[PDB]
Amino acid sequence: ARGLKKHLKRLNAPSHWMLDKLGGAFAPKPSSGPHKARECLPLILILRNRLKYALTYREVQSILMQRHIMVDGKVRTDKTYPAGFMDIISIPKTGENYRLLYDTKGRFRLHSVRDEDAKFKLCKVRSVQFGQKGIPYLNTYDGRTIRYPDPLIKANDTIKLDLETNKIVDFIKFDVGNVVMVTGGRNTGRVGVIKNREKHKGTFETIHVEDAQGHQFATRLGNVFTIGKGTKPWVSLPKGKGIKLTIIEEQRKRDAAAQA
Amino acid sequence: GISRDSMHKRRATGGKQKAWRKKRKYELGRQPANTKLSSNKTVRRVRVRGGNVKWRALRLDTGNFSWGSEAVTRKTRLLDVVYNSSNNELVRTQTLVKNAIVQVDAAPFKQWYLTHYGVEIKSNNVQRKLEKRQQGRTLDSHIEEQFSGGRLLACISSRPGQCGRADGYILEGKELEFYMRKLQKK
Amino acid sequence: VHVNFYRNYGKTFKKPRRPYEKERLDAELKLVGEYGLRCKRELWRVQYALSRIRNAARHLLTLDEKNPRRIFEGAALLRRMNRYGLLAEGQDKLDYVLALTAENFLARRLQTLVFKAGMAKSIHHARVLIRQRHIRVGRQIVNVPSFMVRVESEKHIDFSLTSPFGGGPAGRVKRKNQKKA
RNA sequence: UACCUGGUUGAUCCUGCCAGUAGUCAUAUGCUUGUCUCAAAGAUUAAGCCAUGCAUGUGCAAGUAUGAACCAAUGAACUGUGAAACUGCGAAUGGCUCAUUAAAUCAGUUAUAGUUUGUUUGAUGGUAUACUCGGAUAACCGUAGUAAUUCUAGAGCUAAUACGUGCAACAAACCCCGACUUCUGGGAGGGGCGCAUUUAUUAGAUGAUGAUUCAUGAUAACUCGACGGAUCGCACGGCCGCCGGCGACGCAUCAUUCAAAUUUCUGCCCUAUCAACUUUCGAUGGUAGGAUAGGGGCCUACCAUGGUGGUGACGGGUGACGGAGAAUUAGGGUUCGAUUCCGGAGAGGGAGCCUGAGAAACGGCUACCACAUCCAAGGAAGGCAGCAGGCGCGCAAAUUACCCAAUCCUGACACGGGGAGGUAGUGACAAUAAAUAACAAUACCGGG
RNA sequence: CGCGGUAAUUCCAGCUCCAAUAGCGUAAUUUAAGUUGUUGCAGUUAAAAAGCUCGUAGUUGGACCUUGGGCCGCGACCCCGUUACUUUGAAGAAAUUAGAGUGCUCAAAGCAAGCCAUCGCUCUGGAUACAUUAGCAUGGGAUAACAUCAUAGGA
RNA sequence: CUCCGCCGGCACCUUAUGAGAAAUCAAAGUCUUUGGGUUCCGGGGGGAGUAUGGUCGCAAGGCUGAAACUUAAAGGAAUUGACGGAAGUGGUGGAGCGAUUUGUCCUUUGUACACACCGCCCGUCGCUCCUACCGAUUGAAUGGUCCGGUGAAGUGUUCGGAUCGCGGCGACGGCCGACGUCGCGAGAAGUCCAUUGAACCUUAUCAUUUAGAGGAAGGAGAAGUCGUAACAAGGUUUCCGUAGGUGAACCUGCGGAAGGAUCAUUG
Ligand SMILES: [K+]
Ligand SMILES: [K+]
Ligand SMILES: [K+]
Ligand SMILES: [K+]
Ligand SMILES: [K+]
Ligand SMILES: [K+]
Ligand SMILES: [K+]
Ligand SMILES: [K+]
Ligand SMILES: [K+]
Ligand SMILES: [K+]
Ligand SMILES: [K+]
Ligand SMILES: [K+]
Ligand SMILES: [Mg+2]
Ligand SMILES: [Mg+2]
Ligand SMILES: [Mg+2]
Ligand SMILES: [Mg+2]
Ligand SMILES: [Mg+2]
Ligand SMILES: [Mg+2]
Ligand SMILES: [Mg+2]
Ligand SMILES: [Mg+2]
Ligand SMILES: [Mg+2]
Ligand SMILES: [Mg+2]
Ligand SMILES: [Mg+2]
Ligand SMILES: [Mg+2]
Ligand SMILES: [Mg+2]
Ligand SMILES: [Mg+2]
Ligand SMILES: [Mg+2]
Ligand SMILES: [Mg+2]
Ligand SMILES: [Mg+2]
Ligand SMILES: [Mg+2]
Ligand SMILES: [Mg+2]
Ligand SMILES: [Mg+2]
Ligand SMILES: [Mg+2]
Ligand SMILES: [Mg+2]
Ligand SMILES: [Mg+2]
Ligand SMILES: [Mg+2]
Ligand SMILES: [Mg+2]
Repeated sequence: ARGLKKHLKRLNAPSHWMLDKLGGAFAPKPSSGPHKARECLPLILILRNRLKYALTYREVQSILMQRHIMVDGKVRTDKTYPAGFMDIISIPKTGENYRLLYDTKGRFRLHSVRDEDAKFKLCKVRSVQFGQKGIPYLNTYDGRTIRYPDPLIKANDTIKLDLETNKIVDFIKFDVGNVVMVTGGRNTGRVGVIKNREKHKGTFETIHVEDAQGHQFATRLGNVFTIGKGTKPWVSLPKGKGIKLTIIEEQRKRDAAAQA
Repeated sequence: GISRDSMHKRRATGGKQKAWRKKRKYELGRQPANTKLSSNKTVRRVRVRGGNVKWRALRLDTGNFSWGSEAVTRKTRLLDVVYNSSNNELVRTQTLVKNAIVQVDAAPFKQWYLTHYGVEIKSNNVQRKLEKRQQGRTLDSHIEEQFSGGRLLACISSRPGQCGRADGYILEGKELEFYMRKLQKK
Repeated sequence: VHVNFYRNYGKTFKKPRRPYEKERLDAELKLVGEYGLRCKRELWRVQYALSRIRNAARHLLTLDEKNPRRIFEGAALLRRMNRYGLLAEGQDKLDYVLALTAENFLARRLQTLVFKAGMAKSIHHARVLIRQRHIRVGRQIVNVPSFMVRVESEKHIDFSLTSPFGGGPAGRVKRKNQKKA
């Protein structure tokens, strides 16, 4: 190619979007923004496929051009805006607030949150280093730069950001024993506590996580997001509570529900 | 045009590589600046990838030169090109390239040395600071003997064809001895 | 690109390797006559479905009884075989799935069950009755005789409400005859 | 379904092949063809040649209206709605094709501590007439030329977020020189000092990485720096003229995102009746440069003699784009993979470029070769392997239809546009379901 | 393979019958083929052991080294050489394949949907498996390969 | 000399519990209950060990080694019969995979015959077609490389300066306008060198396509001719290698084999 791609073929769209195969030749190509294209949930999908507010592309445009949707406290009119993990989606007309979390099957789920709980997001620190003028600055995986961060904050940390004031109100150090959520790979959406961190020089670092029921899983450092200090996450979790179920137990639940 | 691709080369085994694509613009080369030492300063704007700017010096006569032991940097005129390590053609053509050895005017450095040390190579405060600096003052007598002629041996550390400037450092110590031996063997 | 190109399709039957074997021809004709089939392909597709089910059951029998895939997929297969009336209650093992024949599948057709329910005088009369839109399963009329009837839907096979045999008005033949009279 | 059958003999048992038997999201062709759903479709030969039409344009309250434009109002700069045009952005995506290409593309897996990146998101921005600078130009208007083309000259006007200038709200700190002072110091004054650029010195300990003379600081200078707002909309209040909100557009830096480029390892069909190949004129490495966005013989100068090879180098063939995959498959395997997803490459063949963040672009330009169009013979204009359609070639493949309603992309943009894409037409490629009769009575044949 | 020379079960026809059936016939590739053979073929006489020997690469290479035992309790206890191999984990796009759910009327499909009827609800669902080789990591050391392997001159 | 052992060697006899299509084989066994290691080597019959290329050899030739085309069999072992210009009918049971055989003691033996020797068969020369090969003419046509050149166009560079602006000094004429005067800036055509480089010409080579007089194969089909070389001891047993000769099958010399017509002379 002689430049950037503008189109996303529907077959080549992320599989967690759960787009259907015959809905068209194309999928919404996510715009550049805070989250990666392959790891985000675009606004058009949230509005039409998930919340059912809109029925068409044009209806999503109509809703967004009314300035009805705020992402993390700010009005977005781009339909392909890449909304991502832990983002607050608020509609200050119906009075509903949503935190974009992962279910245990790797798919973004709009989790309803309280009005007070929609006043902060959780960000993962990507790096800490000196900017111009020798001023220390923090950057996250959701594209934010924060200057003069707390010196106790290091890379891979989780900071609590107040959307109203745009400051770090609290932070969590990436340590063994902190409850985490996996945001990438086959364990996406799984919640557990870190048991040990296995480091290997020159290559990716492996984190060993054990969930509440005792199942153990391992994932790379880049796919781990701390959500609480200790065994108590700072945000509310979806109904699964991050506890992945085997297909046999899912069938048990379905059989019990049908029997009732 | 000039390209930088590995397409046209032979393989490491010696076998010829058949072309599978025309030349791309993202692998181009441009013709050398061939910066000459001349008092007709010409630096041209080269528009490069990303909409960025490269400065292409064609003729230069003045440079920014650093005397590292003294930690002083002065703008001096370029007088001559004397040694090139890659091609004496560049010496006879007076071509300014990075790592070329040149003659630079010593007058700014003489002036700074007189002002700073009080030594040519009116207050109690000024005389006190001058005596403090003069204590431990040590020149190397090679820089001194070229100061006698007013020409300092210098090495162009900047790339004139890229930045449009002919900057460098004054030669000192073992490098100075090496290049004096080379110039006397020339 | 055309989006319609991504729709899947597949074949439902194979032809026999030996076309002119007396024994196979006699057995196929016996089944076809017993169940009023329109051609050999209707029996061949039932054999194809039985072949895929049998292959699945055999592949889970060649795995450990604790293999979580055999517990899961064998349970699903047994549920599907009990759902369509192909297996009894005592037959609650993957071994009995391997013992199923094309007769068991042909006995669950809407044609066969309409004939055996007393709604039709013969298997062929059942076939025409279904193709004439006189038969409904539940509230849904079914004009497809190869319809596989679940056990929960067996007791809801009934004459259509729009059909002259199910409380509806007389057909065009009868009405034309009375108009002539 | 882990399967065989005919054929050598006068007869037999073998070996062994021929023939039969089944499949093909496998092509063509023949005959036949009622209904439903589904659906390939000029790849194979010619990446052969193309008449005609269409496939890319774009306007918000928010850059620029004085249409001699329209509606409504009726001493006022500009009512509103606005064609045109300038300015901005896009046209580097998509679509098509598979010619070239055999460790090459490509796949998985690395790397950038070896780079560029319009845009998005987040953060950042201080030492350079002002109650606001200058000259043009389009549209418009009217003199034209030419056979002619979004071929073209001259004259009269007038805009800016076009172009070009120019105060740039002010400051501390820090560095250097340094009159005087009474003095290991104090110190007026002068110079430097925004950000960026280039070089050099220095700090970075015992902030960061597995690892950096790293991030970053300080200092000396340097650069004839396209930087550091002379822009627009809505609302317009608070103090006595001064302050004042919510936005839009734009400049620069870092980070992020969208990506590319290059790059590590391993992996490819047949052929030895291809065993040596590469190295003048780069072949393998080294030094110093040049060039590039950046590494690199990428190129140059000098130097050394290396580098690959029966573990098949080099060469040749491929009716060879690679992969995901497809057909057939007890298992193992065999064959295919032009085609809708990913990657690559090309736009008759080469080559070279401009613009631009991004192209060695072809529905952009320049030239040559080959074809070829109009001409008033002076010139002028070309590129369907986009959609449709037409010649030709062939065994072999559809309409010069409708539409942006869906999907989604793009623009100044909720609005325009989209032969992307969809809808219908042709369509026994292939696939799914499924009629052409059922019942009864007489008569017959029966059987039980 | 064969039939047809006057009685043609085989040609040309009629009748009847047979197979498949809205389909069927005819003209590269898979199966059949254990007729390419790794699984898995042959080589006295059917095709096929080089005339014979040496010999480099390649391929293949004898045996030997921490075993028992009990206790607690299937884990544990007690008395700065590599690699193959194996185990587990992370990856290996989607679509295709296998497969869970779901009565498009069935089916090929699709990724929908379902609920006594609900100004709504089921957080509705939109699983999972597979994915050579090569790469990364974990445990194991039986088997095997390479490197050593009495100046140990050891500590 | 005799007897008993052990190891190693050339062999022999019997037997199947084995294997095999059988003949037969104590390995040719330990094989669908399929795997000790390793080398070479076969894939229906011809064409064909032929053409061509390469290599070795003085040569003879050796090694490597096709294709086109043609054909439904060729071939192996064994059985019965027939023939030899070779010698002298069931049953049941048993053997064999079996055809068969024993019983039934013309037989044995060889067979490439089974229409059964009045058989089968080989080759030259005739004649109809097909395929392939060699082949001078330094045979042509097509394209790619090699060597020299020529070289569009672009890009960069050197001069160049049509022209256009801004200002300047002083002045003249009535802020405008003209001229002379002098700086700065922009800058077209053209031009210089370099670079990329299409394309053209030249030498030779390679890859193609490729006529081709003539020569010489192979196959198929009619089928004539001359003989009878292979099959019986085939009437000179057959065949292998090499050399020479002949109308043709072939003959002969030297060495070899039984696939022989002899498993046999302690006589
Ligand atoms: K690219
Ligand atoms: K553009
Ligand atoms: K790769
Ligand atoms: K470079
Ligand atoms: K080098
Ligand atoms: K642009
Ligand atoms: K649309
Ligand atoms: K739009
Ligand atoms: K012995
Ligand atoms: K008998
Ligand atoms: K003879
Ligand atoms: K003989
Ligand atoms: Mg098989
Ligand atoms: Mg494209
Ligand atoms: Mg630094
Ligand atoms: Mg270098
Ligand atoms: Mg090709
Ligand atoms: Mg392909
Ligand atoms: Mg092709
Ligand atoms: Mg196509
Ligand atoms: Mg593609
Ligand atoms: Mg291109
Ligand atoms: Mg063409
Ligand atoms: Mg081009
Ligand atoms: Mg075109
Ligand atoms: Mg294009
Ligand atoms: Mg009919
Ligand atoms: Mg007949
Ligand atoms: Mg065989
Ligand atoms: Mg023989
Ligand atoms: Mg033999
Ligand atoms: Mg051993
Ligand atoms: Mg074997
Ligand atoms: Mg053969
Ligand atoms: Mg008997
Ligand atoms: Mg004879
Ligand atoms: Mg004889």
